[PDB]
Amino acid sequence: TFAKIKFSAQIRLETGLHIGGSDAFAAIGAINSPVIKDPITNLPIIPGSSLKGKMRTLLAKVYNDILSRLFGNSKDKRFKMGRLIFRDAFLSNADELDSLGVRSYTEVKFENTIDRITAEANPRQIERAIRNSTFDFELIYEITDENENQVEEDFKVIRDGLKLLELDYLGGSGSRGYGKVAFENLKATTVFGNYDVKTLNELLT
Amino acid sequence: MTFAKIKFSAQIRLETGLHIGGSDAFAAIGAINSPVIKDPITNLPIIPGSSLKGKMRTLLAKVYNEKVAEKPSDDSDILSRLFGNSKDKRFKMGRLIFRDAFLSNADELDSLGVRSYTEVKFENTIDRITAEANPRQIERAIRNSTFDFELIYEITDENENQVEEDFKVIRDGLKLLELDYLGGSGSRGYGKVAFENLKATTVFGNYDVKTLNELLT
Amino acid sequence: ILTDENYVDIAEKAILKLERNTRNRKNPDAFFLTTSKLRNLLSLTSTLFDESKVKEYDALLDRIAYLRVQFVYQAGREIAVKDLIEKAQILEALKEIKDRETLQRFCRYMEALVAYFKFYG
Amino acid sequence: ATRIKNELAEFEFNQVQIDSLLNLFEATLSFVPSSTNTKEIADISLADHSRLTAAFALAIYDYLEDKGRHNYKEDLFTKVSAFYEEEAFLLASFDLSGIQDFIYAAKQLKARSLYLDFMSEYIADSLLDKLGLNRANMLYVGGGHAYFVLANTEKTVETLVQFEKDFNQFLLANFQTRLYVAFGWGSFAAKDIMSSPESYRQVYQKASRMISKKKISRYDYQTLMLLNRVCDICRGLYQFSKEIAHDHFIITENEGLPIGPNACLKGVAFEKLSQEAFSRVYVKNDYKAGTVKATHVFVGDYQCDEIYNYAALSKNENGLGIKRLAVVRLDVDDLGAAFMAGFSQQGNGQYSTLSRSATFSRSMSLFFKVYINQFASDKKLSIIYAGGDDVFAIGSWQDIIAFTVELRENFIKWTNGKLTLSAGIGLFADKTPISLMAHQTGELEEAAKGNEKDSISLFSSDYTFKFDRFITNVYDDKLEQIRYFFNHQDERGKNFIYKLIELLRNHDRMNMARLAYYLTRLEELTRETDRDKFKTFKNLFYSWYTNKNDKDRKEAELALLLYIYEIRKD
Amino acid sequence: TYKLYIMTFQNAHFGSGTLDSSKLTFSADRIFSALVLEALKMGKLDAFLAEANQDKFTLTDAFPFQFGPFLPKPIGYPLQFLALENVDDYLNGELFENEEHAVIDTVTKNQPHKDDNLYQVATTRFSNDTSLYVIANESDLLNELMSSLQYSGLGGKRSSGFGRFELDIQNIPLELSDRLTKNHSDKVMSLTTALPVDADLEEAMEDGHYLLTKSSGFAFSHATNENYRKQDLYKFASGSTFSKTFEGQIVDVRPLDFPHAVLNYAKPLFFKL
Repeated sequence: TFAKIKFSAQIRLETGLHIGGSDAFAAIGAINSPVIKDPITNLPIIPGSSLKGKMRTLLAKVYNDILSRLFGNSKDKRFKMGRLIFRDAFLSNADELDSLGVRSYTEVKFENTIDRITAEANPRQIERAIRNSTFDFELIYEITDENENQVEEDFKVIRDGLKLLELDYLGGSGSRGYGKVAFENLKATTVFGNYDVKTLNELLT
Repeated sequence: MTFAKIKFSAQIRLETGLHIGGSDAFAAIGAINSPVIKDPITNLPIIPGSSLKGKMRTLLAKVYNEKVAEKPSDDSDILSRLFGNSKDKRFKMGRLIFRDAFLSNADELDSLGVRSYTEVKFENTIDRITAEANPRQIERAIRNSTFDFELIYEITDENENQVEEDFKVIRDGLKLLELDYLGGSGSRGYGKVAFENLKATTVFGNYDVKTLNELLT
Repeated sequence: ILTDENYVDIAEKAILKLERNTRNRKNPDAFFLTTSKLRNLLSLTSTLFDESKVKEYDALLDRIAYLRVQFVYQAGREIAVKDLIEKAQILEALKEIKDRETLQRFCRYMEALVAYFKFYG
Repeated sequence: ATRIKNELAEFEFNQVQIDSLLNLFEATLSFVPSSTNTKEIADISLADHSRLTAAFALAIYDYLEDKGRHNYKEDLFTKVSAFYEEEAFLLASFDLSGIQDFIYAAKQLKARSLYLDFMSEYIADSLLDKLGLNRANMLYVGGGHAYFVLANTEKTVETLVQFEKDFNQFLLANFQTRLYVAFGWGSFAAKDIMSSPESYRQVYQKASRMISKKKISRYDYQTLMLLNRVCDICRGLYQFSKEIAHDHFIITENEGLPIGPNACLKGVAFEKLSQEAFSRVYVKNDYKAGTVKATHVFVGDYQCDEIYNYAALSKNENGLGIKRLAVVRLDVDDLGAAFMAGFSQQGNGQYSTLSRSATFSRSMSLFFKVYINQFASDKKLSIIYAGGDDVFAIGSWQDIIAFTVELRENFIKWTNGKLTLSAGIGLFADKTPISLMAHQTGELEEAAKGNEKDSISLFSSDYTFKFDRFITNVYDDKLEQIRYFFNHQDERGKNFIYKLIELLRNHDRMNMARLAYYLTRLEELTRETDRDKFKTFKNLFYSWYTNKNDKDRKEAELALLLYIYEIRKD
Repeated sequence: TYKLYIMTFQNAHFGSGTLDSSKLTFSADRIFSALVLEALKMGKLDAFLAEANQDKFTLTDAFPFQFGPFLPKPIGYPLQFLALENVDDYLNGELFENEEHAVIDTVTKNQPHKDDNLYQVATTRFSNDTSLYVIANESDLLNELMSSLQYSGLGGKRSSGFGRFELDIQNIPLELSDRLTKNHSDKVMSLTTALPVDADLEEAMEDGHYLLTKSSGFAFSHATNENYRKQDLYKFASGSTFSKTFEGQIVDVRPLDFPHAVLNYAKPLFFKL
């Protein structure tokens, strides 16, 4: 009864996002915070750790177990590495952003820090992705012997955690913009084994 | 079921169209000296939530502090829970989410017959001695432009009085943006934001915004 | 014609190709062309360089057609501008403007003209 | 000669005082020449001719006394030269493998590197103690490598194999394959060195072939069978990091920090006389050489301030400068090629003596491990380790760049070119790791190695200048002409500099015209008293902007970066 | 023996000792532990152990596969990987490049509430053509478990993206499959991290040119409630060349007083030269 029922969606940034980087040498007028990127393609990525942690911290606000068996726990011997594999999300519409005229897949937002009196400003350049970027998102959930009583309950947590991630920001300098995201085309499909996907695609969308 | 999330939604109308500045890059020769911040896919003006959040925080810092704060870290706990505070451990991650503002009436301005969405304001400065003029060209958004403002508020189980306490603070901070300016070069025009159609609704459920939508007149 | 690798060099050579004041040597090698005449023409090439980045080339072309009108008129009256549109050929760079990148290349060509007119002062 | 008469004349001539006479000779006779006749050598010192003569003399005595025949000594040496053509004199060697990855909370890293340095000393000292020898049966030391001259008796090779086995099972007992000593040796006849140019490198080839074979074939049989079925020594390295500030280092039976089988290593002051077996005196070697049993070590010094304050310094007296740690990693370019092939150029019948290789290794260890403490005299930094193979020096950034420039110029005055060094100078804020930091400036020094391997990469993966152009065309030419402009005028400030940095960083063909318009447009705006000085700066900046060669453009960009770094307020 | 098992990764993590350092390839330890855990996740652990304890079962380490198979450098005869065409060309004396198969880059991550968790993870991002190909005895059980692995990842920090691959089971080139033995007697190379049984340790240690790797770490378990470190063994790396073939073992490296067996595939597979 072992099945892998992979979720596949499209992350459309409804506001451009800035998922961090690694602190390197920045010059005087250069970018003070570049986005995390692919080293071989130089395109903006969304790491799977930055959806796992974000969705997990959103679902920890709702559900107090139910949370440990989807995101793992190094204690609690039955839930160690539980039931979800995230994946890095790459730009799906790289050509649709070349069609409607866009020079670079990242924008650079200039920004400052007016420091209460003296009232001297302090600028900043942070790099964002742009707000029609769409990322190829995958999420592998797994069916096993222990799953089969609690499979339906684990979709009212994944779908709820995507609905929460809609109305929260995603990955970075949000609470002042920066993270608005829409999930397009929620569909589930078995990529290994045998499981009916028609019953939860009705519950999706 | 004590976790909700409501959405203050409104329309930013402009009067004295605003110059939220963009790149300080080298202007061409005769082109715009200071441009506005632009959406890269439609090349229309935006209002970022950083600019709204920071301006509203410095305005509310003058009303709710009881003592002058040298940093945002030294703000009172009635602002540090809303706008966040890096140093106080309770007040990290809270509580308001200022989404960016995008044009809501591009087609209505098209029906009003305007050519662009940014006017260009030709200015100069006169030297006090010698009376020489030095010109300026400033992009700013046009006057009756309108921006969709949404202001996600989080409701956790801890508050139980702070929700209706903070709604008053948010409504007062939206009232102070209408009397002060936004972004801009505000002592010289460039500000005067109006907020119309103030209404909140729980986009993540199980809270009653009836009393607050009554409270937003 | 303007390639993307020569138009600033064409603009420099054309500003050096402007014939100068052989009359009185109170600061000689000044131009018959004055800054305001050339700068009125950049004043309308540099407000299409702004709008081209925002609008579309099929939404600007009444202005782009009027550029030829204004360059022909300003090089009518006061022949020191007729000198510039001959030396720095504008009316032939204006007929070949069919692309928005070609439009912006012409606008930055006009800016290179004014940059070297100010530099060689 | 009066120094020699003074320290010498009251002497016991026992084997206890056999140590300090070598230190006395390398202190005094090291810069007087040898036989000094106009013949080809003219180079090796008296303190090295005498050292190498004592090496060969003890090797002869061991070969003759363990062959047994010594009646006469004269019977084979003075009367016939057939003694030259047989294989005495095994040149032993070893290699402390895994030294670099063992090294990688930053004074502790200096203590760890110095711990490995004393292990590389104590291996040599104890290997000569198990033999009938002492030091000056020695050559190259430092880093991991060392070279020796021994007897070529059977006794020597079985005690070499025994000592190798014993010290490697020591390293298994404490370090567990992270460190491994591999003794390799080659027996060379006496007429191989007399001259001949190719058989000498064949001797080193035999040696390094045996070293490489034992490096590939690490272990004995049951030493892997037995092997496959809060801290003990880290507490030791913590206590040694406390004791790092001393000068005398003592070999005890059980004190702490094991550096050999039945050995422990302690750092003591002159409150001492507790059961010594050696005294590793520090870099002084003459004024510290007052106690007996004193082996000098050349390592270390100049930790000025603690590392959590180097960026909270720089803080000049005028009160303006950017709060930045910096770190240098500089290494000699082409050094492993140098040790065995530097003397190969002048003459197909190459000079390439054993003694010239000894003096070259002594010169490099004398430069990079002693004199660097004087090039770091009052420069707010701390030199964490330095061997020539790599020099790693964290510090505060103005004096870091000044230290690198002084080190390169003093090095090339030391060597008259023909051997150069390349450096990467990172730049980091405070409260950062020293693993990320060391790795990033390692990437910078590797991008500097890739250039022409004579090159410095300040701060970034670009900006990799040649070192000579960085010294004589960035500091001494461009940045002085920038500093002389912006400190003698009031009207232009930071904003002009930022807008020039942007035009240097973009550089289209159009930005030449745009920079021309900008500078001519700011001619007229000056007070007509500073219009001449601004015009001179205009001409210099436009001339090294429109220079096609792309040297004076990125050099000017870096000069403006450094200048706008060194004038930033809080 | 039988077919290759091409594995296209795109951002995997193969940690060598620390989380901060990925090593571009995974030994047979890791692929065998992956197959054992994917057989335990299904209902078929004991069938896979019955196949693995059988002699014909082979696994080798992963080597790059840009267009053709690569092989580890044979230690000591004249890099780290050689093209399958360039092995005999290398062994007679030539020079090659160590081609850039991947970018090993680190990414800084944090846990935001904790304010002491600021870590780095080193990722081997492969280069749009490189795959890894274990060589194995083909079976329906093995292809079932391996096509299960391709949706379960491989390596470290998976469930955070790192290590999810996809299969191509291709036949061996006929100039490779000539040279894969287990019983040849002259001048052979191990292309998997093996460890001889004690009768062959003498003959391997004498005439063998080799490298030691320390296979240690924590034992993953669904039945312990805390994590115990394995028994820290040492084994002959890939590319290690020997006098002749040896017979290796599946080492039990279980913790002390531990419920199930923590295995370690160190049976060899050889390449003639």
